[PDB]
Amino acid sequence: MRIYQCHFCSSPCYPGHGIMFVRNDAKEFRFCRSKCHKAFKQRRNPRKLKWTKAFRKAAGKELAVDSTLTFAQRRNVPVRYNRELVATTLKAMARIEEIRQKRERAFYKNRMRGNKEKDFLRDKKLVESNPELLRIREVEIARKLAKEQERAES
Amino acid sequence: SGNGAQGTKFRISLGLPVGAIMNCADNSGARNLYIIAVKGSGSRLNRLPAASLGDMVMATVKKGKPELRKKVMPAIVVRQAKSWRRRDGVFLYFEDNAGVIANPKGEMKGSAITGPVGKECADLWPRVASNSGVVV
Amino acid sequence: MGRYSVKRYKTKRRTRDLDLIYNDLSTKESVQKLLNQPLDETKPGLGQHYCIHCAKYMETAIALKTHLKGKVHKRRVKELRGVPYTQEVSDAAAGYNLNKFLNRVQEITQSVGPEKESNEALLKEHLDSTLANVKTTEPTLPW
Amino acid sequence: FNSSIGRTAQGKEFGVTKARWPAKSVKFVQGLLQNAAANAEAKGLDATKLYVSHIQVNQAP
Amino acid sequence: AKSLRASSHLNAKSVKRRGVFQKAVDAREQRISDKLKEDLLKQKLEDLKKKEEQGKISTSGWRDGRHHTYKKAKLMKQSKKKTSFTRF
Amino acid sequence: SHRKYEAPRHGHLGFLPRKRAASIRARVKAFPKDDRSKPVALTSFLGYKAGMTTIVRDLDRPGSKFHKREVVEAVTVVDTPPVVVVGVVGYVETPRGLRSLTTVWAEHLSDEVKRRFYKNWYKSKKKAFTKYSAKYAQDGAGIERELARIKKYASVVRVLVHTQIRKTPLAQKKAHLAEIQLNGGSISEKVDWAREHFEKTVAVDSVFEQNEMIDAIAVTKGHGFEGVTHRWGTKKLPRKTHRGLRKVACIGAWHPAHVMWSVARAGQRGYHSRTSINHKIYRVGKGDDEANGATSFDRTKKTITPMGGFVHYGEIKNDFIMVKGCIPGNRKRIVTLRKSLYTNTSRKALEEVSLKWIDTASKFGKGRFQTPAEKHAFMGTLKKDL
RNA sequence: GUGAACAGCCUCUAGUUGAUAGAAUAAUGUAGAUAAGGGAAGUCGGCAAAAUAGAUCCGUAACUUCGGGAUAAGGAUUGGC
RNA sequence: GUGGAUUAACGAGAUUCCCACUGUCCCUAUCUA
RNA sequence: GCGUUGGAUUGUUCACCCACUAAUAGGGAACGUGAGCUGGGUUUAGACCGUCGUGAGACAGGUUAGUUUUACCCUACUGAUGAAUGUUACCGCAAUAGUAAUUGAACUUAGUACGAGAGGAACAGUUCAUUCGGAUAAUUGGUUUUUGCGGCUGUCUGAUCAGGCAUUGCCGCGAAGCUACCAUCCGCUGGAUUAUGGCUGAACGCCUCUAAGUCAGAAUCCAUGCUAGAACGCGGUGAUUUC
Ligand SMILES: [Mg+2]
Ligand SMILES: [Mg+2]
Ligand SMILES: [Mg+2]
Ligand SMILES: [Mg+2]
Ligand SMILES: [Mg+2]
Ligand SMILES: [Mg+2]
Ligand SMILES: [Mg+2]
Ligand SMILES: [Mg+2]
Ligand SMILES: [Mg+2]
Ligand SMILES: [Mg+2]
Ligand SMILES: [Mg+2]
Ligand SMILES: [Mg+2]
Ligand SMILES: [Mg+2]
Ligand SMILES: [Mg+2]
Ligand SMILES: [Mg+2]
Ligand SMILES: [Mg+2]
Ligand SMILES: [Mg+2]
Ligand SMILES: [Mg+2]
Ligand SMILES: [Mg+2]
Ligand SMILES: [Mg+2]
Ligand SMILES: [Mg+2]
Ligand SMILES: [Mg+2]
Ligand SMILES: [Mg+2]
Ligand SMILES: [Mg+2]
Ligand SMILES: [Mg+2]
Ligand SMILES: [Mg+2]
Ligand SMILES: [Mg+2]
Ligand SMILES: [Mg+2]
Ligand SMILES: [Mg+2]
Ligand SMILES: [Mg+2]
Ligand SMILES: [Mg+2]
Ligand SMILES: [Mg+2]
Repeated sequence: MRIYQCHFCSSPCYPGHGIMFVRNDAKEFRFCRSKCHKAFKQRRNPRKLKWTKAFRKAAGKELAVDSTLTFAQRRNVPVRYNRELVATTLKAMARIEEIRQKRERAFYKNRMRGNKEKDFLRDKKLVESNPELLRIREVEIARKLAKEQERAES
Repeated sequence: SGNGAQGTKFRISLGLPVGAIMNCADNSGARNLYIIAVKGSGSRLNRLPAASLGDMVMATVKKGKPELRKKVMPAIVVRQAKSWRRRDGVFLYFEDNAGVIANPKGEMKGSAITGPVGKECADLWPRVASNSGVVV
Repeated sequence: MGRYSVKRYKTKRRTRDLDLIYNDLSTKESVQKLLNQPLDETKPGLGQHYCIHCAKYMETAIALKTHLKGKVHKRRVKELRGVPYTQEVSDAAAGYNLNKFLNRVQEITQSVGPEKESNEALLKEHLDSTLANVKTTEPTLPW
Repeated sequence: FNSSIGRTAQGKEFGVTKARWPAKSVKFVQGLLQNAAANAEAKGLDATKLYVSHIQVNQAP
Repeated sequence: AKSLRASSHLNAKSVKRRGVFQKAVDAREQRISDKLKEDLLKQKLEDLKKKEEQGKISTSGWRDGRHHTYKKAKLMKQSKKKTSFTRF
Repeated sequence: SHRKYEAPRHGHLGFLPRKRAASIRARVKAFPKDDRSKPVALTSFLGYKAGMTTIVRDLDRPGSKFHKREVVEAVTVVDTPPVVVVGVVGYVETPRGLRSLTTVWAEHLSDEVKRRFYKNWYKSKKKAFTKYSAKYAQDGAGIERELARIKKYASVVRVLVHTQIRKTPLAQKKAHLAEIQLNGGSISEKVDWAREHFEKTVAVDSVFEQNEMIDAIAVTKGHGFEGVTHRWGTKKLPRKTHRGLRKVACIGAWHPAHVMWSVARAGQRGYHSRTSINHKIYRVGKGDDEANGATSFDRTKKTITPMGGFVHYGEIKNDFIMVKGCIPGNRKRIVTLRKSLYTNTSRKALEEVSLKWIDTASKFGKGRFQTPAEKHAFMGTLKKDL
């Protein structure tokens, strides 16, 4: 029993989910879902479709190369059996996932660094234009004060 | 009755009714095979006999060598192109319908099979497995 | 789907793949094997006049000449440019077999890339030399 | 006169399954009930003790 | 060939039923009954914990019940309405 | 003249008439035969159908082609909270059949069974069993006289149980009552067991266990009025034939000059009561395990509730039965689970199932993550998360 | 306006908004549609539907009353800037 | 007993095959008014 | 009890061929189903050829083209309500009627028994499939007025934006619902017998399965099980008014 990766769309494939196409070279393409599979059949580009991990890595929205990503390989030469080694692997998996999520959040917080300065600049330009729309606001606030206070006077 | 097949065959989706053209996948000299009957099929009013991957059929040769034509021969279906289910769970399909020429005892007439072979056919027929280099 | 994509992209109407054509365009011996085809009764130009990028057979040689001038061919040539998107890219995008994919990428930018480009250059000048003073009618004589 | 009429729940009060809501007939019968109430009031009777004792519908040309 | 109601098939199935299948049924029965006894015991201990938290022959002549006492008090409508199985 | 082309008949004539059922709760028409030396056991249970999922089991079946292999199978989950015992009924064998002669109830009934006895509960004065509750006062003796009568007469003993509908995510508020036959030994010990178990609950672990084959009795999903083509499975007439083609062409001959009872007309489809036998129990899960959706090949802390709830049902939060395959009726309907009516002599009823994986992705859509932590770890950080 | 076009489709001036209504969404219809794998195995009969289709360029057989057949057959294309 | 015998083009004329294409069919399902 | 096919072909059918198959048995029901539906006839009028007739015309000689068009009624059948037996509610019994599963392979027995050889079984123990049936929707596929999200052409709203119209404009994806051997699951065991094989034993001083009596034995019969529940068959149990 194995979890596979979607060929077109890079999502996990669990047992009983999706479809597989066997090409004439014994190359097997497993598909996440009918959306990823039909995009394959219509021959669309996965590096061009924006909702895929291939696009996100190639465009630099996600971190692509890291020491935490050098751990899951296809292991073709097996080791015998060792209860202690299995327990160490099961601990190291959780530690590795924790480190990887921390580094991914750090990558996002670095690439989203200018979204306070840009917002202040557009807000100050909008406020610096249209002065007489700010006098309607000044009249509206003073009308909200006096009408409520004489209603609170009652 | 079921001659040459080692063991039993479980249920697989049938893809090829009587009257279909499939490719010839060995080097015997034929190009395509026209399906005229299916060995070991049931009887029902109005229902066509249909073959699936790993079945012995009776076929004729339409394109290919001039010696092979105008005669009826047994064949075995090795690639299906209609999606069936593996019991370790995934649905899967090939690119084309294809079979090889055989005698009634299950032995093969050619010497090598081109392209992949379904593992259900290769597990059901031992002489198909000995003549194929790619099994799914 | 509806009707159009069902009519075009049906499994019995499938066309060849980009990474198979990329492996065809590498290895100059494979280019000579694809240019020097035998006679075939079921191909349009009796197996001759074949475009390697758009993996289709032409009727005449003047048809191949106008196809090479056209705009569909330029779309396929622009598609067959960089790293050809195998399953290794999907695996490494998921975070799996990443060192193997990195070896593959640096290998294709070191060795196989300029070889493919030099074969494509030689093939373009050879086809432009051959398809220059060709008549429009064809001798049906297949020799 | 109820051949091929629909069924409804509101017949359960009277023990039948087929019942309707004839609007025009209800308006006409209400007009005659109001006229009879006005006639008994002009004669000077107790309105709380009146009951419908005879009613008859007959065909016209 | 053989039907579901074939005698030789049913005899061979009878011998098989007397063996290891009946042994497995008996073992599963004993395990289920032990589970049921433990269930009742844990419930009665929970009720005892709630309680220690807070603080000759039985003869027969006539039943009780609403419709039964109604039919008893009636006792005549059948032989008055000329009906009632076993009596005229 | 003869037909000249034989064909089998369209449809089964032992499932007639194809009419609506008389209740939502399908009734049990047979119980396993009593063996007076075994201990006292209940022979059925009742629960609610809550959706399907997919598992992977490691198969051990000697002689098959899938011996020592992995196999994907569909399963059905039944939500089974405990049942609560409220009464006892005795039955006497008459030369016209069984006749019930005495019913005894418990001293403290509940609002759910009282809701079952009322049709307009919001207006009622809730007067039910108020005079019966006075029968347990100091001597009372009507209870003891009735139990002594069941001990003396009454060769068949059944227990009245009701469900715990407030422990489900349903809106019904109003419990179901049923009779369950006791098949232990000793009629006196049967009614002593019942009187000891008054006002108490029974779990499903005390009735069933894993690797057992059971039967399911339920009312199937309804479809309304249906034509003959889908109601019976007939062929279609060719195209543009006069007066339609989803029909049976000849419904009779000259003689007999009637339509016969076997000639496939239109009418009600679905909402029939059905009994299906030999369904294997794959998991008996507890409501407090906190990893009852996990295996020894999965090592993840998750329950059997899928990602987002069961569609049209909700969470589980109780004990559950996980059986192999399909079960009649739709989701959130009441199902009766019966023990096996005979000793099965197949190896399928004797194997020992080992689950390898249980699917818990979303069934409301195309789910491809099993846990929300797995979805968050695959997607990474979003715009609202920072 | 599009377009070869008094074709179809959308709009200005002018004119109309008439034709018993309300609520639901069973079966069977009438008028339309889509369908995996196969491709006439269906039927008296490819009935009906699908497929083709404008324009540019290349190319086009038997036969012939030499005028035709002929848009024979077959192929490469078509946006925006 | 030496109107008869051919005929390009044209035809809502009659008959038979091929390629393409398909819910005609295997074997039915679903949607709109 | 249960099954008995897919095609080809002469006007059509039988017969006859080609396969597959456990097998491709034979008949009846107005030669079942000419106002359930259809090709051809009954069934005319137009036209041509052959033969006959002086002629009008004829021919069941040949070839073409050719108008019947209920159901809303009663019953039958399929489903759906329902007054009345103090009222109202819940849990049950089962008279009667129906009934359902069917064929083929595979391992092992065993290369054994049997046989010069060539060849070559079966009972007990296990595993799959064909036809039929009842469900079901986790997954795969189909379907989309979710007009859910995106795009395309023409035109209109001054442009952007947001949209209208194009008889559901068109194209791609598409949940939910429905659905498919185009998907998945499930489909029992007691008694009495038939043909036969026997035991004891007369008729008939022998003998005999039969005469009295009796032991077994078919996919058979009746049950078990499964569906309905007599709306004029029944039981047990709860609560019984406030002017
Ligand atoms: Mg009506
Ligand atoms: Mg009507
Ligand atoms: Mg017997
Ligand atoms: Mg017959
Ligand atoms: Mg019974
Ligand atoms: Mg779903
Ligand atoms: Mg213009
Ligand atoms: Mg115009
Ligand atoms: Mg199709
Ligand atoms: Mg045909
Ligand atoms: Mg035909
Ligand atoms: Mg036919
Ligand atoms: Mg047509
Ligand atoms: Mg021509
Ligand atoms: Mg002349
Ligand atoms: Mg057959
Ligand atoms: Mg007829
Ligand atoms: Mg008729
Ligand atoms: Mg005539
Ligand atoms: Mg005509
Ligand atoms: Mg009966
Ligand atoms: Mg049957
Ligand atoms: Mg045996
Ligand atoms: Mg069905
Ligand atoms: Mg889908
Ligand atoms: Mg939109
Ligand atoms: Mg627009
Ligand atoms: Mg629109
Ligand atoms: Mg869907
Ligand atoms: Mg199916
Ligand atoms: Mg006997
Ligand atoms: Mg009744």
